[PDB]
Amino acid sequence: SMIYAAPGTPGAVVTFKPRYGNYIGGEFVPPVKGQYFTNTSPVNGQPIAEFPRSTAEDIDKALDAAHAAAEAWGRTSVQERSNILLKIADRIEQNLELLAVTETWDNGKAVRETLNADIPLAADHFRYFAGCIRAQEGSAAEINDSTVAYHIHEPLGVVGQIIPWNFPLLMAAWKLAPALAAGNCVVLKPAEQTPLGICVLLELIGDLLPPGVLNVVQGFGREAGEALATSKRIAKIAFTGSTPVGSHILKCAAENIIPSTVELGGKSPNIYFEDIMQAEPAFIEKAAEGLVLAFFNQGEVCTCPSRALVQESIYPAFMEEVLKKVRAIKRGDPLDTETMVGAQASQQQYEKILSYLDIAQQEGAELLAGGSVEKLEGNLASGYYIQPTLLKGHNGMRVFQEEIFGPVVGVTTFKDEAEALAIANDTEYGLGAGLWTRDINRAYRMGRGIKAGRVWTNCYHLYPAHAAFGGYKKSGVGRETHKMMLDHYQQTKNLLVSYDINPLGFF
Amino acid sequence: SMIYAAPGTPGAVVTFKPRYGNYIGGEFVPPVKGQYFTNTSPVNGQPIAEFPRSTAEDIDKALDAAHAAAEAWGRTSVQERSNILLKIADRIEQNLELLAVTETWDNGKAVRETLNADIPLAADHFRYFAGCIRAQEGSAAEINDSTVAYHIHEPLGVVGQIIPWNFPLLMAAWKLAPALAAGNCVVLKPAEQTPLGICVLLELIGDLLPPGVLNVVQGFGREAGEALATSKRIAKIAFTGSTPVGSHILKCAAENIIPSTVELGGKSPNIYFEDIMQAEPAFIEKAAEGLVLAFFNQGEVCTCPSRALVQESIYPAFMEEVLKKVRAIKRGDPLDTETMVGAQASQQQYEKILSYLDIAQQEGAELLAGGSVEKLEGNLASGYYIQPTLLKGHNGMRVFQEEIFGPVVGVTTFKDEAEALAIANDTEYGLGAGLWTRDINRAYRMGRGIKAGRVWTNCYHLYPAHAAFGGYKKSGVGRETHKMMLDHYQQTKNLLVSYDINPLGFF
Ligand SMILES: NC(=O)c1ccc[n+]([C@@H]2O[C@H](COP(=O)([O-])OP(=O)(O)OC[C@H]3O[C@@H](n4cnc5c(N)ncnc54)[C@@H](O)[C@@H]3O)[C@H](O)[C@H]2O)c1
Ligand SMILES: NC(=O)c1ccc[n+]([C@@H]2O[C@H](COP(=O)([O-])OP(=O)(O)OC[C@H]3O[C@@H](n4cnc5c(N)ncnc54)[C@H](O)[C@@H]3O)[C@@H](O)[C@H]2O)c1
Ligand SMILES: [Mg+2]
Ligand SMILES: [Mg+2]
Repeated sequence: SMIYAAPGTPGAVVTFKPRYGNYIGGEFVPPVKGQYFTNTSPVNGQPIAEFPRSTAEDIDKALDAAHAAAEAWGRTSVQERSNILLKIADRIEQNLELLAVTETWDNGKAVRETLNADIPLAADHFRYFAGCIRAQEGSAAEINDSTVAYHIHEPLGVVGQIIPWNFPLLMAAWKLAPALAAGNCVVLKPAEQTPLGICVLLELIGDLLPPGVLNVVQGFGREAGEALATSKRIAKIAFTGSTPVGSHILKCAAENIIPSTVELGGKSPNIYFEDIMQAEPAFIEKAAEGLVLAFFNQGEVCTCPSRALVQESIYPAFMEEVLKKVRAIKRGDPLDTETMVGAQASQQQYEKILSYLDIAQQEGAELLAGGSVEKLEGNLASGYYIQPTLLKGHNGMRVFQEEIFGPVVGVTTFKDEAEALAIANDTEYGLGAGLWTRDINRAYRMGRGIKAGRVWTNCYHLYPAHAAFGGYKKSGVGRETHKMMLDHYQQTKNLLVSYDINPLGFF
Repeated sequence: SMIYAAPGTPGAVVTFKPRYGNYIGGEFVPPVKGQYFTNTSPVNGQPIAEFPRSTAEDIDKALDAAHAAAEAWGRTSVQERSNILLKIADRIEQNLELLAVTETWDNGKAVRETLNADIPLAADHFRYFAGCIRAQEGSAAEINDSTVAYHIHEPLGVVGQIIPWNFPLLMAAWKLAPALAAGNCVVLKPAEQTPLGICVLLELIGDLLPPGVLNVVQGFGREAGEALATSKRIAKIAFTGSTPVGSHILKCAAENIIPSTVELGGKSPNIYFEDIMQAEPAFIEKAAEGLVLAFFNQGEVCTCPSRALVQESIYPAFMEEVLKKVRAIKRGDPLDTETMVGAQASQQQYEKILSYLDIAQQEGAELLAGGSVEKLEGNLASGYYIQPTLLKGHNGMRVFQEEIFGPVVGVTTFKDEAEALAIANDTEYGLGAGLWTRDINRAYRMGRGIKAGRVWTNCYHLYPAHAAFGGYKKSGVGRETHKMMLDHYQQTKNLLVSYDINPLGFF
């Protein structure tokens, strides 16, 4: 149990620069038009540093470097690219605390999360894709005695990637590890709310990559992001974030006829069947933790289990176990490892959540816990903290239909399996679901029946590599965190070779 | 040598109905608002039959039937779906001549093409996907001792497919075989120029599929096609056709957040290196036939080798071999197996090609052969026939950059390999390429260097199943004619199962 000192104060593991540049062609550079913005910490509302408010000119300067690097990088051997990714993972792990404190400071989440989930998972994502590129094969098949089809994976070349602020470094790893393993150059546009972590990381790893292979351009969505998403000099666009912006991203890709992948959030149901109350006491506790895991990362998780569906025959008994855990949630300084729920990422997100709490009250949702701002001591008072909130309601309510992205769960009941499936699928989203039952047949039936990319069965919030992650329905298109992604970042070249010297007989 | 009688005349293998319906819910039905259009044969200009000028209401009635069938079809066993596709293939082969004559009549191409390529390839495509769905596996991987990731392929459900007129039945097979193999229901919108073949096919196979699994709605692109492309009741959209419509299709999918694949034509280069004239005489003949293969299907082929790139050191010698074959092309009745080039598909396409021959004259392209309409005898005088045309020019001309989609090849030269690659890649397209060289190293270097989905090496115009077909750059996104496409027609369900009963330690 320990408390990390705030950056720049005595004992801190890091002191940040007062100003950061874009990372282009192997070096930090200022924005072309010299404009900056100020990034603040959500821990205490206080400013951190200045970052470029880049424009189209910077995106094009980054695309120049990426395009000059792409040919030699795409032709770097699989072994060598793999080995570089293994060194990136090493550097992440050797700097685990530094990166975890940076991430907490910039984003607000509890440092026990960055120490145990974000940074280690980010390092492992690089080892995983370093390994999968070693294993990747195209194909060779004999169509007939003198005709052979070869399929060779090729880099797309230069790709654009736009990431959000809820897992700044993990999202970066999710995007960069496969794109780089596949031999592409990247222009990455981080979320303007969280520009710091990727800058610190680039200071740690930048020398491992040839100049121009990894380019990071800071700035606002409707400026730097839009120049990248509409650019005619990228071969592919990747995006994680809001549904309206994602749809716009897909429209930009449609105009240029380039492939696209997007992950757009969800309204994931956590489904609890009655037989869990006949299982072991540890399992009942695990199921209750699975509901309260909705408050992990302050609910700022695309697969946050924001609807709990509890079989009505066990609702009183099971909710007793749930509420014991909600009530024990320790609040405080996000840099205290004891703290279990940190700060929201921005004032805007803070305001969004408070609006939804009012909408919930107005439409008749009943508060079982929380419901208000969390007022914390000292310097934390200027930060953005909300109480873990549990609302009783029905699936027709707005707060059961729209993604809040705060520490808010709506709980409702169902009578039988058919109704649980109907409520679970009564959403436009389809990113994740949780499923709690010890009957193998129900586990399988519900697992197949839920229209979601991931169904966590008797667990929640596990995001290992080697498990494909992505949307059904409006939650998006494509998959991440699995070697199948390499195909989103590569093109298939079919050499169709004839070894027959004779004409076909047609002309 | 055989001459098929014109449909409806003595000796014909088929006589057509005067009016055809939409195929919805297992039966032929009239359009909701009773509007029809007349389909004419491009062989002789004479009308064939009436087909629905369907509206949004018909699209929604087909989606109703598709959605009522989707669940049971999706849960039908792999063996059973495979066996149905195998029966479809047998029915196609059992009616080979009937179907080949129908396709010539509706589309205009020479019956030797439908007899030897279209119909047999259509039959084999069903066998191929019947076989690939037997072999398909998802995955199971142990993440740790108590955590297993399962990935199960699931049908998308109801999908929309829009196909063009240059290979009416083969295009139908290319889209339908994988979609049905994957357990999806289909709403298919055939090209209004060629509605006939798919109707005859449905008469032969409709009883093999459950009602509502396969629905075919005829009509105009701007009406029936647009209703399908903008539908919020499809999980996926597939399209082959023009660049402007395909981009619009991608925008429609963007709005609805659904996966999409499109193939949008090309300007494919056929590259001839000097060493081929050091090869066997048969091989030189084969290469010369490979250039003249541009006139296969009247040049109405997305990968028509419409730019010929000849190394200048062999240009005189090799063009002598080419022109020998150009001069041998027999014209006449497309129902004569001796006819080597049939009719263009429509007046609009016929006129489009004639415009491009005119543009070619004005910009200085030199006629090496052809260049005018082909005036044919008797009833053919009312059909659409253009001479096989060979223009000498340079790659910057409009006729070297824009897709003509008629029997027209632009020939130009290059000095060395670097120049051949630059000219070959000097296009917005990237669907195919032809590559003729017997030096193993040059074949590999150019094969990798060309930005196109398929590089035919020492052959051209082979479209076997089990060789992936699809675009680089503006030629589209996705792949066809290969088992990897099944992923375009399925969702990945990740069951992430924990067998440990203990809480994680976070809440
Ligand atoms: N393999 C290919 O990509 C391919 C195929 C055929 C033709 N072409 C080229 O495409 C043109 C042929 O003319 P075309 O008008 O028939 O092409 P097209 O793409 O418009 O027609 C093919 C299909 O598009 C549909 N369609 C048209 N408008 C639509 C809309 N607004 N919404 C939904 N669907 C719509 C139907 O017309 C048809 O089934 C060019 O002349 C030719 O060079 C390319
Ligand atoms: N994991 C996720 O799916 C995820 C992540 C963040 C936010 N969200 C949800 O989105 C809501 C709004 O938060 P937000 O405004 O930060 O999301 P956002 O979609 O606006 O921003 C995410 C990223 O897109 C960029 N962007 C914004 N507009 C752009 C444009 N026109 N062109 C190109 N790029 C653009 C942003 O700069 C950022 O990098 C959240 O409350 C939450 O519901 C979801
Ligand atoms: Mg925004
Ligand atoms: Mg059109």
